[PDB]
Amino acid sequence: VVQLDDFATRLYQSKHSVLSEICDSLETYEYFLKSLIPLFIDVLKEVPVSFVANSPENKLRNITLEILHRIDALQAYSNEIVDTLMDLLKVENELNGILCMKAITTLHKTQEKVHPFIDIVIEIYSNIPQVVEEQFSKQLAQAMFSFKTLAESPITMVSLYSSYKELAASSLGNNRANYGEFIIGQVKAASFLAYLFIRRQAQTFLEPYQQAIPDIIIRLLQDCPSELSAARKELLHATRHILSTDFRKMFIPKIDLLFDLRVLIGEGFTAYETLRPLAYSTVADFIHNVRDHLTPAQLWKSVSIYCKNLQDDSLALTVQIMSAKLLLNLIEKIMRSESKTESRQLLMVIIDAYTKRFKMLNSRYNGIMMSLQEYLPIQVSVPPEIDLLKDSRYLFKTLMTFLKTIMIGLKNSNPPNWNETARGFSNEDINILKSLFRECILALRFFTKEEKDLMEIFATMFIHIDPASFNEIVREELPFMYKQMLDFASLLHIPQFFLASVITSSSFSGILITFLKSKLVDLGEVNIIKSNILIR
Amino acid sequence: KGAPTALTDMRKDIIKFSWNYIKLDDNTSKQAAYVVTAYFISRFLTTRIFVALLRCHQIDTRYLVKQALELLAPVLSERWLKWPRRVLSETQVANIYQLIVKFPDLFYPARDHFIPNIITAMGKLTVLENQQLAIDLAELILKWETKLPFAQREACVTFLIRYICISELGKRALNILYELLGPVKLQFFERFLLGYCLNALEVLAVALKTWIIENVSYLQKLLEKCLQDIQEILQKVLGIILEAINKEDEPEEVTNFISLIVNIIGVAAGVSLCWTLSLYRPNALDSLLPSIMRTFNKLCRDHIAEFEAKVTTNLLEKILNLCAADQRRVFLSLLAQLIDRS
Repeated sequence: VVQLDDFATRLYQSKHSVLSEICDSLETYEYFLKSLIPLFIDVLKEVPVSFVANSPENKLRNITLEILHRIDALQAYSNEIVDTLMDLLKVENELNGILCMKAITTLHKTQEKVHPFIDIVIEIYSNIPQVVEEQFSKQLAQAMFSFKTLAESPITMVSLYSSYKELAASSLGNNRANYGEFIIGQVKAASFLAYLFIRRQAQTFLEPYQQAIPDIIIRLLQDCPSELSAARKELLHATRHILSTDFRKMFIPKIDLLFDLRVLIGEGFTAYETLRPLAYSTVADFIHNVRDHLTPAQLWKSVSIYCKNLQDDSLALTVQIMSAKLLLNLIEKIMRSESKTESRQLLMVIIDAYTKRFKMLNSRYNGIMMSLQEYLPIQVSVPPEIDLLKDSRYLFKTLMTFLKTIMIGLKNSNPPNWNETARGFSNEDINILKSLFRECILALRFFTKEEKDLMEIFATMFIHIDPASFNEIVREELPFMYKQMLDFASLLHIPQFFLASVITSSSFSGILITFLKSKLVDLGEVNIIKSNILIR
Repeated sequence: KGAPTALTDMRKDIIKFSWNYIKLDDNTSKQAAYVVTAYFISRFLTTRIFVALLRCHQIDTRYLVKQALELLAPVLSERWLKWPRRVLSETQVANIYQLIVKFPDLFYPARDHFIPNIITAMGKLTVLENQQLAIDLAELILKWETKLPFAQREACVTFLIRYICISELGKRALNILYELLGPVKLQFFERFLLGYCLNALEVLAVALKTWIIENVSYLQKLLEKCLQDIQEILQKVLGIILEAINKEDEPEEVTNFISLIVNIIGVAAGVSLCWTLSLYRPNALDSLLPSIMRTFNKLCRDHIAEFEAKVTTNLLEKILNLCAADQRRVFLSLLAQLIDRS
């Protein structure tokens, strides 16, 4: 066509004349493709090696990538791509092998050369150990992705485990910029371990002759330099996928001992921003899924670090409710331990940790009726677009649901009709119940069957708890509840249920009738809404 | 941003603080010195900042880079755009360039030939949350059409019609497609669910903003293969059909075929079609005779109690009562039964 007339006339100067004509023709068929394939064989013949130059050899790769960017078509192309990837492969040659592997990925998307390329990748991985001893590798990252893509595209039954033995024999041991470039090759190994992660947990098993498989991961979370943030994001997603299948999860209660899976892995501030809601969710479900092999030193270290995310208003919202649901489903190991009072002294930390989240919910209510950080110039992320009123109703609805199941587990943890309704509370422990009654009353200001449903969940938590120590909580919080009951008449349902045919009717009605005899003199003088409530 | 009149000797070594923090190693406090140097350049050598702001970056600094360019561009023309054009020869790294040829386009209409190739790349990016950015790029093609003002512009509208056919924001894009057509389509409507009805909705919109009579004969074959959303599409179709009737024998056959479709309904869509038919045509009393029998069964079901259909049938009975003025006895009896109802 017209692209062949402009290029045959244009067949540093003529390389710029050919590449600009090819880029314009690509901006603009098969006969021009086969003619350019003959021109590509002449272009690849002259100076196939690079030695990283500022000369037309890089422009020769630019016109070759221009042929790759445009589109025996595939047979002569794959023979030329394997020939260019033959010379200068397992050394620091150029980035032309990345364009060659991308062209090989485009050719394989449409068979014996793939077995030769996998053999070329295995020897380059074998020669990677000698190159690592030389510095005692960017093509290894490109060959890791391309090989996996080709395997997914076609068939991989016997040669997949054959290269996996070469992948089992891959790199496992170990100036500042050259050490970081060697760490960039180690960063390529983490992307290469993602190919080891995707094969090990997708569908089926493989050659299971491997026992140091957790040792090649817990090491690599530690010595991974925190410069490249996406290198650790895929390495966290490497462990996110491996800790989902059951046969690989049991390897982790070995020499890790669930002890090196804390937040000394999220080092840099560039990883401190958004990699923490990922680095917390992989360890929240993993701790829930095991629920075994846990010494109570670990059970304290897991119940401490996962309520210092609940009381942290810098993470997110939906990762605060994930960190609350963990402590709910962790009660089946904490309650079912021995009655050494460690089943009670652990459950009161969690009830404290839900008390100190209802407190922060009540600070922002009058602010709805340091919250201005959007006027700050250098915004560091996408600003949140969610409102405050709907999700605070959503958080309080969910946290009251989780709270009743913990307080049922308080009923069984009684110290020596014992262990049924009666329990001994210390004075250090009744002070955190009085701030649970005070904040649950106060967080119903965010208001009717929807809020009257929570008043069932709030009162039923306080029925089954020790009516010698229930006459103390409701006595101190009755002058406080009457003050909230003036501006909100819906809170009148709470004392209505506390005496509605229950085990507290014989004691709450005597406490209430002592209270209202004091306000009997102050009935003739108040206005309507205080006198309406008082006769109710 | 707040005190430019503080001093000027401290302005000399802002660069001794800010440009020193360009050479960091992370990806967030390295970028944060690109933004604090963009407030200082935008007050009063500035080539090396904005040639590296649009360079190849990862998807980590999406909101971080975009705020550093938008505060830099009004002083850039004060101090040309070959470096934005040079990076087009080398996808995901285009959207940073695209958003600075999106907002401050008072000077962007200089070399719009690459903008047409970017419009060709816009459809390639259209093939996700970036579809809203692609619709912004589709609005940018209307903006570049509003900035520059060929045959590729009609081809760009064809890709934009196919983008609307691939599908809110598209309704605003279809309104932008209607404004672009005013400033193969029948074969595209013959080739093509609800988007095909939306494609038929845009076809009548392109027909508005004789030859319309023979096209209505082709559209009568199109309406025969078609006759809620179909009622809404036919309501726009009858407005295009009655506009040509407002100014021959082909219009009598299309009225008889819809009356046969009204006989096929006798369900509520035919009453909606008859209301659009009686909206701009005088004589429909022959179909209104069996329609009064259908509305009598509709009023019997309405009196026994589809509130929108009964209100439309009451509007159909309101239109039929004005047309009837010999079933006036049965119509007034059902009206009194409706008056006696709740």
